[PDB]
Amino acid sequence: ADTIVAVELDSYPNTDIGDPNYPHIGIDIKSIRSKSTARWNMQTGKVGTVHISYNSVAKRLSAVVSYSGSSSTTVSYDVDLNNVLPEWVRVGLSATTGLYKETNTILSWSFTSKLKTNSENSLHFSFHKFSQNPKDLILQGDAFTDSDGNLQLTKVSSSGDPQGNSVGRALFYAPVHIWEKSAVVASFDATFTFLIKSPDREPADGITFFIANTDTSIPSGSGGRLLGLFPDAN
Amino acid sequence: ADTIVAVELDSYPNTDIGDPNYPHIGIDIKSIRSKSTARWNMQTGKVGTVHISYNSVAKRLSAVVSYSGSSSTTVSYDVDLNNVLPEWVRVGLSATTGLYKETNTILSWSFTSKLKTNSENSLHFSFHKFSQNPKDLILQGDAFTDSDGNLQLTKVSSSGDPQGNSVGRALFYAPVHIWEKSAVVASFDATFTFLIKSPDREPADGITFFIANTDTSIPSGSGGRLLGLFPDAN
Ligand SMILES: OC[C@H]1O[C@H](Oc2c[nH]c3ccc(Br)c(Cl)c23)[C@@H](O)[C@@H](O)[C@@H]1O
Ligand SMILES: OC[C@H]1O[C@H](Oc2c[nH]c3ccc(Br)c(Cl)c23)[C@@H](O)[C@@H](O)[C@@H]1O
Ligand SMILES: [Ca+2]
Ligand SMILES: [Ca+2]
Ligand SMILES: [Mn+2]
Ligand SMILES: [Mn+2]
Repeated sequence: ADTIVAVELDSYPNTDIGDPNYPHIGIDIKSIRSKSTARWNMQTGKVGTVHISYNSVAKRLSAVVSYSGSSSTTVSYDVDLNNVLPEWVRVGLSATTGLYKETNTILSWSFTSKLKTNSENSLHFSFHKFSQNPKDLILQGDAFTDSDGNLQLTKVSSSGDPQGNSVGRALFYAPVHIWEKSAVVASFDATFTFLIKSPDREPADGITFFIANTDTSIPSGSGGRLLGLFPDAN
Repeated sequence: ADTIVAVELDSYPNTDIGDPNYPHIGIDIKSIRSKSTARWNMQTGKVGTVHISYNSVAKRLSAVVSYSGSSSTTVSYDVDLNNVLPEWVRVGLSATTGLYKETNTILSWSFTSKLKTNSENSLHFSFHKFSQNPKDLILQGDAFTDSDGNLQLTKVSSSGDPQGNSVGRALFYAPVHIWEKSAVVASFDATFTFLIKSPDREPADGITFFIANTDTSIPSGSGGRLLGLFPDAN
């Protein structure tokens, strides 16, 4: 199986796999059962921004979600990611719909990763517009770029309606080196902005930012509640 | 008095104010009595690098010191810096000597600060060479730039010998805005490289990176063990 570290913006409460009974943000370490959650005050039709950071001295993964002029939600978890992840990884975003649905529109995505050895290596990307044929992104499943230059992670109809039972992802083309033998310290920071809309009072299922093995693929069975990240709910 | 947050590279153990009995790195929050220390494997005559980071969601200040090919030392402390510090600050480096002494040579210094509001603001500087008349630095006390483009925080003789009972600092000219009312998240990262040499088996006293009120000045009495940061040892 893949090795997965994610931050979930989870809009649909699946109590049976341990979601709290409200939309929330989560830190996912090699499971869909979030190590740490916080109440997400979901605003449909409103553009949101998520920021994520981590470094290897502090060993705390953190995320904050907000909407313009509105309050913020934060989530943190103490974890040494270089004991969890392999040295080389790819970074990406995922989303799903299920029985219920929502547009999973990414308007922009940026990412910075640094590696210092005791003897600096660096990668940075930002997309504020996605191109119609994004050579620097590996698009998986249902994911596509639209005419407005937005990245849609899940299916929508020509008229704009989201569809159910969809899974999509986008990975940055280049692998990222997150730890080394002579390494002193590593860190990363990521930002995206997103637009989720639904014709459902209980929109579903959510969006993640994730880091994984370089050859990561959409696992069979990973639909709806599993956010296109895990083959099961263990 | 000033409001002070620092990371100390402390070479001289003053047990009476709570130093451990070995060189160490420390997180100083509004006292010289470090909230968190770690054993510093001091290497005199060897160039070292220190990296420091923090963000306001994670609320963990961290630092790591190393020398080329040699092992690392890390220190961390959970602290919400925006409850400790004022909104506007200046950043700087300090050093001292006392009865014992050491060169306190800074070879390079860099700093990045970010502020995001829910509606990004940014500052970055790096010096890999300091100029002979550094208009972008506020030099305090004994601090000067030499002909090699290094920043010497404390007195040295023309022949290169460090002198005792010296205090010096360098602040970045521009104030930094670290928190706001509508702010979502703030972070900073700082790096310097340093060269400490001594004709003493017990070199003294150390170097800090620090953040403080914008009108910060060398406090009277702040010499030797107080690292040019605090008027007393409380
Ligand atoms: O999109 C929302 C959810 O729809 C599905 O689970 C269901 C939620 N309500 C239901 C009601 C009936 C049945 Br049948 C099913 Cl599987 C479900 C599944 O696809 C879940 O993974 C997903 O989280
Ligand atoms: O530079 C080392 C130290 O020298 C001084 O403290 C002393 C260390 N050894 C001593 C021995 C004698 C006397 Br007198 C004094 Cl004050 C001291 C003081 O200046 C200290 O602040 C400083 O840490
Ligand atoms: Ca869910
Ligand atoms: Ca000391
Ligand atoms: Mn969840
Ligand atoms: Mn100390």
